[PDB]
Amino acid sequence: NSNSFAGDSSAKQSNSISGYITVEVIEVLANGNLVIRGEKWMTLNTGDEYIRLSGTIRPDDISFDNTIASNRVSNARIQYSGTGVQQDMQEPGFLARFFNVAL
Amino acid sequence: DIITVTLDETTSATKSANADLSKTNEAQMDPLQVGGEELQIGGKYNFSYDLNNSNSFAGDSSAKQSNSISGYITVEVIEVLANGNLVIRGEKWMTLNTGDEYIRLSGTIRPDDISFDNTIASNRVSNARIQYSGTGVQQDMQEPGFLARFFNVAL
Amino acid sequence: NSNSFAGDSSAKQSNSISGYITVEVIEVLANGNLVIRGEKWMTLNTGDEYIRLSGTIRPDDISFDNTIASNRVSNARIQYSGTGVQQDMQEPGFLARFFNVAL
Amino acid sequence: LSGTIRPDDISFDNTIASNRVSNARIQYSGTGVQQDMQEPGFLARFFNVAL
Amino acid sequence: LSGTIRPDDISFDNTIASNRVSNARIQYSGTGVQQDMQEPGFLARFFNVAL
Amino acid sequence: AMLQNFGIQMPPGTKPKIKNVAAVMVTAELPPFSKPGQQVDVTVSSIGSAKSLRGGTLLQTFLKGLDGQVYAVAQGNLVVSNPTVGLISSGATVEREIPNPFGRGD
Amino acid sequence: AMLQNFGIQMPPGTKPKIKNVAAVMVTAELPPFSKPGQQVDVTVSSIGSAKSLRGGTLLQ
Amino acid sequence: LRGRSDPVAGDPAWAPIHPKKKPEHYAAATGSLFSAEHITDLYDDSKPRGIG
Amino acid sequence: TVVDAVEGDKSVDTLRGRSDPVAGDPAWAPIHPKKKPEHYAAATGSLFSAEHITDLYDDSKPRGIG
Repeated sequence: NSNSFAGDSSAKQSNSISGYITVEVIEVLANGNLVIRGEKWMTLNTGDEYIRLSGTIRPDDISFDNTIASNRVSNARIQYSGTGVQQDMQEPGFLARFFNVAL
Repeated sequence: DIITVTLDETTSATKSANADLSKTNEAQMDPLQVGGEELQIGGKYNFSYDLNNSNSFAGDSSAKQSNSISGYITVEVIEVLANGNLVIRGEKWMTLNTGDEYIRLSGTIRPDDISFDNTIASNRVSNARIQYSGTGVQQDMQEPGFLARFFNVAL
Repeated sequence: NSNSFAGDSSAKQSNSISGYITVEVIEVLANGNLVIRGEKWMTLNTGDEYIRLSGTIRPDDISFDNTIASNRVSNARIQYSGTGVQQDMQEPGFLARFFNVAL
Repeated sequence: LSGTIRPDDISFDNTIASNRVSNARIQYSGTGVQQDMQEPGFLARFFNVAL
Repeated sequence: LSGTIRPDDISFDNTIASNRVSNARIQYSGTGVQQDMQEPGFLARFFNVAL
Repeated sequence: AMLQNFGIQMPPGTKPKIKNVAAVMVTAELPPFSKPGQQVDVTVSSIGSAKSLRGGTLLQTFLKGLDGQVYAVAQGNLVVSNPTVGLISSGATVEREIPNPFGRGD
Repeated sequence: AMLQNFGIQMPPGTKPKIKNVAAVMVTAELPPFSKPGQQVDVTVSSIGSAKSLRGGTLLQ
Repeated sequence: LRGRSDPVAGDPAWAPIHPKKKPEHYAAATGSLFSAEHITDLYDDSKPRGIG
Repeated sequence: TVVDAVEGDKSVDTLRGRSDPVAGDPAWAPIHPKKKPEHYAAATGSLFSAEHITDLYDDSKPRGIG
């Protein structure tokens, strides 16, 4: 006789963003926390890119030069993307989406 | 109240087991010859024999599992317990180019474990629920679908 | 004549786990021992893994940083596993189980 | 593990060696299909007890 | 293990050597199908006692 | 630990470098029929390596009975003559009563 | 061990560096018909290497 | 077809127990702020000693 | 019913020839120590109880059930 079995699974995920974004306070909470929100648009040659950030921060986390790290932002929503025909090349479309969801 | 969580998790587990059994026999005797002739028992039986056995077994099993997450997540206190422990909860969404990823953390922490810079390690969070995943067509590529799931659960 | 015999048997087993798990006291015993219990879930990309620990500990074994080794836990129940299609790949199924129990 | 020990053999950190345990019963094993692979079964057991 | 010992031979850590045990009976063995592989059985025993 | 009780928590491994604080053992004798609100003497003796307890002030300490319960709280100013043992004339305030069999029986 | 009985537990291997504490053996003779609540004399003798017990206080 | 039942996150058999709330002292009965269930020792290490 | 909702129902061996152990067997479960009786200090006027006193200098070796 000879019986044998082997089974494995794996997964991996990572991301990173680097840059700057200047926002403004849109609401002050009861404990003094500041709800922040802002957007930033850049058109370099062709195509518009935007950065959008919203969240809540502590005034205690704001450094001396009026700068706060992005990992100190509570309820963070960070969006860095493009727009137009430049962004059309980043998505496969219906044809590949159906094939990817079926197989 | 805003509390920053340092995601630093690393778990690793291995197990192994195996067994062996073996047995052999080898007994051989040439026909006995006494007085120049071959001795006979009964009418047709010699003084000879030949035995040869060989049994063998081997069986093993193994398993292994590990994971790790690294990053930051800032949450807020949603409830204060009777002993002063803080129930925390929060989410964090990032859209980089295409596709949205989220980090979600909930749990209960001690104020004594919050360091001087208002940061607490993720292994200090009781009843921790950490979720780091994607969304959309990006996440569709990470799962096999019905076809492979049926084949994997049948075999 | 020539007779010969040889027979041997062997076995081996080992395991290890490394990580952290934070639990809570669910009961205090008469001598001051603490019955502990807790679970921890992590979804990294796809599939959920859990760690579960229960047992009884001495307050004398709790170190200065409120941490206790896992080998100091009496009646320990440690479970580290997955869930879903990821865990389906780790088991052979009925077909190989019958062959393994028959041979 | 079960057995009988002397309090004199318990070290300062509340730990005692396993060779100091009287009437010791130590069992380290598995369970389930993992343990099924460690035993030969009836077929090889009969062959091993006959030869 | 069974036997008879002198209290004078018990060292400071409550340990005594096995060669100091009078009427010693030391048995170290297995049990079950593992021990079945250690013995030849009737077939080889008869051949070994006849030749 | 006492500083944590007031909202100041030093990072782990920080050496306080304190020179005006000494760890002591506080002992009080509870007279019979002691009622809550009364004051009793306490003897304060140093258990570490402090050279003198003269001029010190005993911080809030809970005095436990033989059953492990707190029956008094001790504070006050030490009066030392042996410079490592001092006395306080009303250091401990009684906070709990101990029952008595005086009124029972014939 | 006494400090653990009060809620202060030093990490293992920590040297207290105590200089005002001495280990002693306490002996008392219980007179006949001794009733609970009575007080008797005790003799306190040092068993370690303390130079003097003068001015000390015997703990429980 | 699996032969196993996967655990669910949030099972009450493994969920934490929130500690019972201590009763109020009612200092007006004794004239003192001392309560045996509410006092905090300044020098204790704060080991786990109760549910939660 | 006899099944608890929180814990749940805790309730080919012929081809195996062995019976696997179950986790939580009462034959191997720990024994919770008996609770000591209250002292009732009102009988003697003292907080001393032979079953409740704690020696300050003992090493606290295991000495009882649990």
